[PDB]
Amino acid sequence: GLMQFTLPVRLCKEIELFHFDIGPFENMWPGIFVYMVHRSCGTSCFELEKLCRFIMSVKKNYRRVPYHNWKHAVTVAHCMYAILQNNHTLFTDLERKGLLIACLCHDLDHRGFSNSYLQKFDHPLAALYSTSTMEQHHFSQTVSILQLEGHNIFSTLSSSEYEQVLEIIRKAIIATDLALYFGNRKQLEEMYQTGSLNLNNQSHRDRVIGLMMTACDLCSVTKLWPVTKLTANDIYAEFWAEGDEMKKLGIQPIPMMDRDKKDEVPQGQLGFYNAVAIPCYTTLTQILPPTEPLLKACRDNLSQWEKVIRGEE
Ligand SMILES: Cc1nc2ccccc2nc1CC[C@H]1CCN(c2ccccn2)C1
Ligand SMILES: [Mg+2]
Ligand SMILES: [Zn+2]
Repeated sequence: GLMQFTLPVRLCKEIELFHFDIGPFENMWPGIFVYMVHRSCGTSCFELEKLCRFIMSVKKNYRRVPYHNWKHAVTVAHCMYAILQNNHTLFTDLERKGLLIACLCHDLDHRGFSNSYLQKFDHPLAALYSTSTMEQHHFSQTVSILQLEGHNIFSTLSSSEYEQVLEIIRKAIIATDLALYFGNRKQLEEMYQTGSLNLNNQSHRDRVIGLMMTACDLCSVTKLWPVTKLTANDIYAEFWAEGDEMKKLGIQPIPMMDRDKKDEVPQGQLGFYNAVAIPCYTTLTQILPPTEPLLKACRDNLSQWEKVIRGEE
């Protein structure tokens, strides 16, 4: 009850900033998350014992893959924390609860393979869930963990509030399927620019949370350049393993997954900054002005990839 989490001074200051890196000390990441729930949501939001047990079961159900791992979960939850803390009054009590949990759970039990590889492999998950295959599985794994004995962090919510929170989490997790991002952002762009965007309209709120979820998920592109560059190595370590698995099914992978085409990474990152990242943070900044530092940091990293192409690194 009277038991705050406190971080060392550098972390207590830097954790408030969008570009914070949670560091390489895995044993501190639960503490960093509880810290973020307590300041974001309240010390009263969750029973500490239940929250701690939930967090450690979530950790156990992330695998030792190079990128879609526990560190990614916590990283994506911190970007959400920074967005919530910079937009105090725009979000409901239930959204503040749901969204940090959604972020921590959003890639539960990821294997390091795309939806497209599961479909080509004919994985059982591709028969159970025909679109957003991994994302329906992540939501399914989240409900499983919520139902383990002593793991119900939502136990004090009413039946209908509990249903609303699980519905915020489900949509937030589905929204991380980048195939859905393009259309979501076009609609948000048209709504904002024809002045029809209405944050009292639930279906609008849903779109805006989806875009937040894309922004938090891609937040590697919003770090200081040395973090961006070293995270890129983990991202490609996954993609190139999938490429290898595609070649074992007798399928030429796309170039982003082909290790024979490493030379094309700089230009491939550029396309991605221009086609996905910059548009994402631009629309997010229009809807939520205090998220502008995410857009500024992405533009800084775009210019760093331009420098790599020009042989100045
Ligand atoms: C899909 C993706 N998600 C990210 C999320 C966070 C940070 C960086 C990310 N980079 C990518 C890869 C973009 C792709 C677009 C094509 N591209 C290529 C193409 C050829 C060779 C290498 N990369 C890379
Ligand atoms: Mg995912
Ligand atoms: Zn993710």
